Amino acid sequence: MAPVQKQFREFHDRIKLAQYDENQTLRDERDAVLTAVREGLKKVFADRGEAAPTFTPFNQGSYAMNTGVKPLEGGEYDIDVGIILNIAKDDHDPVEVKKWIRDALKDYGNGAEIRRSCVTVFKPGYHVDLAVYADPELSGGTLCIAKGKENSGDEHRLWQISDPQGFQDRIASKLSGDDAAQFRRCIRYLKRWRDFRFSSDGNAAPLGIGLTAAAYWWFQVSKRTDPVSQNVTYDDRDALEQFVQTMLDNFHDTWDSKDQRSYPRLTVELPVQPYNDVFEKMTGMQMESFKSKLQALLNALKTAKSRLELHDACKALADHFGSEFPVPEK
Ligand SMILES: Nc1ccn([C@@H]2O[C@H](COP(=O)(O)OP(=O)(O)OP(=O)(O)O)[C@@H](O)[C@H]2O)c(=O)n1
Ligand SMILES: Nc1ccn([C@@H]2O[C@H](COP(=O)(O)OP(=O)(O)OP(=O)(O)O)[C@@H](O)[C@H]2O)c(=O)n1
Ligand SMILES: [Mg+2]
Ligand SMILES: [Mg+2]
Repeated sequence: MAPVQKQFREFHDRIKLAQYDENQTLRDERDAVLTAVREGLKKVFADRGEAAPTFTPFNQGSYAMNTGVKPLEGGEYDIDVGIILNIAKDDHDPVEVKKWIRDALKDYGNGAEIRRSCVTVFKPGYHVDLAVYADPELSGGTLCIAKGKENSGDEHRLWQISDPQGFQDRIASKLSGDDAAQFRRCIRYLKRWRDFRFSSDGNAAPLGIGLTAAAYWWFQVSKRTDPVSQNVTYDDRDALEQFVQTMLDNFHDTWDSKDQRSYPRLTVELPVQPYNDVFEKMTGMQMESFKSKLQALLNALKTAKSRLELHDACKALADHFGSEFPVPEK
């Protein structure tokens, strides 16, 4: 392996988090929550003199897709799980259904919170986000997620067509073998970049989902095959330079009539239902700051290439990737 490739592979080793299938801890913490949901629904529904609805859980998010990273000191693990309740969506309000889940987890961990798109339960060092779905068998074949907050109007409480497994398939299937490894490594690099240079639980923070979907559209492998030996070498720095430049190229200056100015906006559609712009909640100013840091990271990746000293090349990247990017002495 070439010098800088070695440093990127070490970085990847430091930031990577084992996926559900390879991580006893995540499964046990996930299962602790799923049990406290089953236990809690018995109490809730018996209280109401009915039988508890049942549910099928399924792994979701980066922990299901092998694109998870370790948080920086003071951050939390983000344990994503779907639950398919044995109900017909047309018999029930979506927020009422998320209320069941909230009520069931009342006393567990550090309390539960109905978010727009999940119920989140808190533990020291991690949160589980429960995406709550109706039975497609009882709901007309489509899998629909419970959207809405308690404090949200009729228009904003809906059952929306969802395809998390379709998304997981799309991320798993785009490439194979060492090509798909480089894709996953590069998604992780940008998640640590997000964590280092952006604010946690700030919309300003370009979501993992968005960088994942950007990679789906625009990631390109960077490798070389030796003409004579057929030996293959990967260039994660070059893969990241092409990918970041492509993202930057896809921003469009978008007039805002309210502010009487333009903001650069990057649109990234989910490639499965509901095909929404995953970055649609980011403001114009948050989009402006996103583009500027994306550009400074591009400028770093190019500078890294032309440095004579491994030390200076690695320092330029660590300015963007944080203190776990290895910097050898000069
Ligand atoms: N706007 C969104 C947000 C989330 N999801 C779905 O919910 C999952 C969990 O979302 P999130 O935890 O935000 O993303 P991850 O892909 O897990 O990324 P990260 O590692 O940064 O948490 C996504 O993978 C996706 O299947 C979605 O469809 N649309
Ligand atoms: N289709 C989706 C959308 C979101 N999520 C979960 O919810 C989170 C993203 O929520 P988001 O829609 O970005 O929240 P807001 O609309 O900002 O909601 P609120 O104002 O309640 O915070 C992710 O971590 C993921 O676990 C999901 O599982 N599936
Ligand atoms: Mg996640
Ligand atoms: Mg989450």
